[PDB]
Amino acid sequence: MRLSYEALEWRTPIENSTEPVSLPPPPPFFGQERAREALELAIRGGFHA
Amino acid sequence: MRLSYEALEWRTPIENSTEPVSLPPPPPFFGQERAREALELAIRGGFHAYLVGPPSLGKHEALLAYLSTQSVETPPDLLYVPLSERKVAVLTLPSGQE
Amino acid sequence: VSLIRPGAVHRAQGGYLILDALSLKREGTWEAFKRALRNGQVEPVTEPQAPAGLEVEPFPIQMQVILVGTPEAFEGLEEDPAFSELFRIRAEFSPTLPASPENCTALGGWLLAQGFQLTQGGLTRLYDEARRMAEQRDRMDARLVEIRALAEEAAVLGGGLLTAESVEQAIAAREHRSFLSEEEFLRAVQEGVIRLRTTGRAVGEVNSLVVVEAAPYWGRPARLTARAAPGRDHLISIDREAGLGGQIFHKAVLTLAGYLRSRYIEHGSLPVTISLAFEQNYVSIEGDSAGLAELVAALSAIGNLPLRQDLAVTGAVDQTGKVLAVGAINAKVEGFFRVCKALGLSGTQGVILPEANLANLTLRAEVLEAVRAGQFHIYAVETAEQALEILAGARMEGFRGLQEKIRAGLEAFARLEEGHDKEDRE
Amino acid sequence: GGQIFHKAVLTLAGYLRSRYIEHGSLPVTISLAFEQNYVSIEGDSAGLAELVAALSAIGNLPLRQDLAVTGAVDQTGKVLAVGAINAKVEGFFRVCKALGLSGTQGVILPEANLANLTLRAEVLEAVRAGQFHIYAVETAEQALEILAGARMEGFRGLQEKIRAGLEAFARLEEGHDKEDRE
Amino acid sequence: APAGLEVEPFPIQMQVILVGTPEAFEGLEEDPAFSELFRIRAEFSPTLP
Repeated sequence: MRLSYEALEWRTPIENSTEPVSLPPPPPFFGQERAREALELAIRGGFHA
Repeated sequence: MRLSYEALEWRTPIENSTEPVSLPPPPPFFGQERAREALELAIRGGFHAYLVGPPSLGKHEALLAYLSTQSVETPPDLLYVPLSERKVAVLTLPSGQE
Repeated sequence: VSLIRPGAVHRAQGGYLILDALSLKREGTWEAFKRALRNGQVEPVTEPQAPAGLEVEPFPIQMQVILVGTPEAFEGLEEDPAFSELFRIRAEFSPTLPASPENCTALGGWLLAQGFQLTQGGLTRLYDEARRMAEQRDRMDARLVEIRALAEEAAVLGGGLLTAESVEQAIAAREHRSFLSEEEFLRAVQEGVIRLRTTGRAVGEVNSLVVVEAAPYWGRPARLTARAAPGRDHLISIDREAGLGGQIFHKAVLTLAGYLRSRYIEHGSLPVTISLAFEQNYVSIEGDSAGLAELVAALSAIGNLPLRQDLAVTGAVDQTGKVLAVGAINAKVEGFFRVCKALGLSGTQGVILPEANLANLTLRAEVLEAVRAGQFHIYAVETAEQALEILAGARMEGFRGLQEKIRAGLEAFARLEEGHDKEDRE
Repeated sequence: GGQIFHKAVLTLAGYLRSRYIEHGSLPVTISLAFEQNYVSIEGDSAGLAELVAALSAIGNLPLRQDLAVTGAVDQTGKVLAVGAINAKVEGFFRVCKALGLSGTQGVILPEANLANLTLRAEVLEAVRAGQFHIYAVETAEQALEILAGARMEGFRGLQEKIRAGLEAFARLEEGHDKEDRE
Repeated sequence: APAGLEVEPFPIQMQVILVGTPEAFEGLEEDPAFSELFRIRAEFSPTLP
């Protein structure tokens, strides 16, 4: 199965690349919802995590 | 054989999760009648026992809670009394006298 | 005299001294303690820096010692005849309690005494989770600290009150907090990095259910394949003979070989060699118990039987073909259900498990809901022939039966090898 | 390696033994070797390259050399994913670009590794230009079909040529047993 | 110390949060006390969506 270029292209397309980004800081453990919720529980309950 | 749902359902059915429970505390070593009777024997007879069990059973606390409800005759007062500046002996008096 | 410090012996006079055998031998104390108990007296520990010190009279021991520990802790202590002579009463704790409404009420009272605020539903959920922990339908777990830990988490998640929802959330979170490896595995399955057939049929391959060693409490399916070739009757287990498997016989290989050799006798030997292999080396194979999946895969390879792939197969087997109970049956069933639900429930997926494990089948709520909805099926089998009948979708006996097909496949392999003999003579 | 059975050797042997049954055993011994010392070989996973090379040796099938072959394989001939697929594809692309891209070089890799294919910009650009090809396969038979440039089934198919080569080897070994006769 | 001070044991009112690699904790999870003290496990996925 000869993979086409489109099936192989994975890079995020850049619509404009010269514009300085202004983004709010992400919440701690962004993308780590498992660890974040574990820590929320450990803090709310005073458990040792 | 294709197990039905009924043959697989094992959870005891709830009927009101909205009713707070008021239950008297259970006897120490509840569901552990073997260990409880062994300890009753070891206490009635003054034998040295030894509690055996997998960890996290709460054996240490159940044991203390069970012993706390026991009651032995008041132990005699034991103390160290010096018979000389070198020789110190053990003295046993009636309880409360030391 | 006024510098003698009171120890546990003095503080226990006329009472009870609760020790820990683990602490007694971790600190080498048990020997001196035994000499004291046998002698009935002890003098306090002195320093080697004393010129002559005091002539302390030995303190009389008037207590009852009560050692505490795990069976492993006492194993190292019950060798000398003095131990069994001093400690004659053994108070052993069953790791489980009879799952009865009385024990449920007793757990409720124990928790109330611990301070929690329960509701009937919350107590019921905790009791069911204790049974789940025990891996037995009629025995709740006796580890009351573990139930208390779960109750603490449920109280936190429910605002101090242990309602059914709060306990369910505590259990779900307890799983989720350790679900990372299975999350990665399910992502691999969905992306296609790990290809599992959960639909259709295939020959000589089956979905065994294993517990991973990277997480020895999560079950997941493993594609187990068997290939049959003409040759000597020897049965190769590739995953058991990947180095250190040639002259070390494996009880699993011996069991499968014994079953196959004794079951099919129409040639002086099994005219076929079966190679059994797990792909996906995340499998912690057990060279101590032949798997039912291994046997049914071998039989399918021999007879060229297209087994169903939507059914996973678990369970040990002995050389008579009887299916034996296996540990972690809940983990395995729920792991296969996770994999099937990830790829979408076809409505016919299921698990073939030993009927011996019905006492251990305490399945999660979602698996039970799928079963009740008919989206997931549990087949309990007693004999490997029953598992093969379910997988291949046909009976063993009769015409066009599985047994005659297996005999035909064995006949074909025997004919190929005796044609090699034809060449050996010609 | 005298008594140590390698899971890779056992896997390849199982595939070959079960796949070609017209003689009481595989009438052929296959020697597999990398002609280099920079190869760190895994004894735990049978390479798809090893399998297709063995099949070509048996059937005397001229495989395309412009296509590199990667991927593990199990005794059923299913191609399993391998690690470092990006490194391997980009390494072969480097070697091909060094010698000059012929417009037909490529890599045969497991379809299971499509979720790991994050090729560099130059490899993707060559792929778009048609100067480099990526073939995703699921079974070793597909890889052999791509390499040998023919189908397995049908007349003059690869499987018939493999069976013919096996028949020839069986005839030769029973020829030495003809010498054993007289 | 000749006899040192008779210090009272300092109460522990903190929450311990041990941080490390899964390899580091493997040598620590063999204790039924560990899993009894540290009951909240906050795992970090080595990848994010």
